[PDB]
Amino acid sequence: EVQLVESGGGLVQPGGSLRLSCATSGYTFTEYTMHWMRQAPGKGLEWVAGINPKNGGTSHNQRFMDRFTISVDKSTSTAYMQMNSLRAEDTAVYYCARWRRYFDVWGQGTLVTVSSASTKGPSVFPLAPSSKSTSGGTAALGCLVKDYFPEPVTVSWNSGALTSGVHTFPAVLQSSGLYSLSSVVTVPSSSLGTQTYICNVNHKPSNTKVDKKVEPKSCD
Amino acid sequence: DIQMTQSPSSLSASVGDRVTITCRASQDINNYLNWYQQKPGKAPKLLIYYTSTLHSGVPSRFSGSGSGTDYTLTISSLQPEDFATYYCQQGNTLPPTFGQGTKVEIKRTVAAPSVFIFPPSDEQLKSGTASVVCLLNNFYPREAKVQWKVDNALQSGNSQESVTEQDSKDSTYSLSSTLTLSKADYEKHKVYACEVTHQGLSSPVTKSFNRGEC
Repeated sequence: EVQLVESGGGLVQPGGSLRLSCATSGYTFTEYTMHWMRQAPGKGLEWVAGINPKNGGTSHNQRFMDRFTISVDKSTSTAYMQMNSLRAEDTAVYYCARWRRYFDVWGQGTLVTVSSASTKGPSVFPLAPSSKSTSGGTAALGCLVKDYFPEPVTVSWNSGALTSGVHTFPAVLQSSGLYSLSSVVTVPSSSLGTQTYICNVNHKPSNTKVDKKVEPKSCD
Repeated sequence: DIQMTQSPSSLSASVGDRVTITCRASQDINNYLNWYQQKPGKAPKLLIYYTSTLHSGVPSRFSGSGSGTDYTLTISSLQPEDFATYYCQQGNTLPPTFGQGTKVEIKRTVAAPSVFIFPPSDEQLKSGTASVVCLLNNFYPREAKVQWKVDNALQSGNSQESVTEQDSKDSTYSLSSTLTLSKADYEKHKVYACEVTHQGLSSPVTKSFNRGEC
C-alpha cells in the first residue's frame, strides 16, 4: 500500500517562499517518477514539474519553471518542491502523484494560501439542540467554528466515531476577512440524556485543537 | 502541450441514464487518453487509461472510446455515487494536459427540507455577537428560499448561506443560513424566525424562537 502524503502548505505573505514535501511509503521509490500537481480552488488540474529518482532527471512546466524547483531526497523517499516569489494566483491545493503514461496513485493535497492576512485560530461555539418538542423524532445539534484564517478546519464528532448524519458545510469568507464554518449531525432525540455529543475542531495553521460538548436546550 | 476540452462541463442525469462527457484534444494524441474521477475534496482517481482500459476496481458501467483528437466517457447507468467532476488527460506530449472537468449532478425526485433553528450560544453572546442559524436539511432541488424575520420583519443582507455538495448515497442537499448581528441588537428583539420555501413543501415552513434575552 502506497502512501503519498504531502505537507508544508499554509499561509505565505506575497513574496515569500515555501517548501512542500511529498512523503512516500509502500513501493521502491527509485522505480517510479514523481510529479507535483496544482489545482486552483474550483478549477482544473495543472501539472508543475517531474523528477526521476533513478537519475535526478527533471521536467518543469515552463510557466512555473522560473519560480518553482523540484528535489527528491532519495534516502528519505521524499519529493519536494521549492516555491519562490509566490503571487496570490498560486493559492491552490498541491498534489504530488506517481508514475509517467498516467498517474495511478495520487496524494491527498496541501493548500498553499498566499494572503497578506494573518493567521487566526477559531472560536468553536455550540449549536445547542433546542427543545425536544420542536426536535421530535430526530434532533440536530452542531458546532459553529468561527473566525479563522487560513483554511482548513477539520471537524469530527465523537473522536471519529460519529460519522453518519454529519454535515460540514463549506466555509464562508465572512465580512471580517475571517471565515466561519459549521458542522452539524442528526441524532435521535431519544438519545440526548443517554449520551454526550462532542465536536473536535482542529485548525492546523494555528494548531488549534478544541473538543466541545454540545449539550441540550438553548436561549435564556 | 495540447489543449484538452470537455463538453459539456456540467451535466444532470437521473440515476440509471447513460452519460457521455466528451474530450477533445487539439492534436492527435494517439490514444494516450486517460480519465480521472474526483469526488469533492479528494485526490483524483484513475478510471480508464489508454483510451479504453479500466483501472483495477473501476466498475463496468464506465467505458472509454475514440482516437485522434476525439474521445468519450460513457457511464451507462448513472448510480448516485458517480457524483464527481471527471477529467480527461492527454499522455502524449510534455507537459501532460487536462480538461476543465465535467460536473455530473444526479437528478432525482423532490425531497422536502427538514428545517431546524439554533439560538445563539451564551458564550458567543459574551464575545459581543450572535449567530442565529437555520439548517435546511436533506432536501432536493438545490433551490429553496430562506428569509429571516426578526419580530415579524424581514431582515436584510446580514445572513450568509452555505450549501453542501450532493450526497453520495441519496443525491440530496443541505444549507446553513446564518443571521448574525451584535449582542446589543439581538438583545433588543424577541421572536427570531426562519422561513423556508421549496418545491416539495406545500407551504412555507417557519421555524422560530423567543428571547433576545440570552
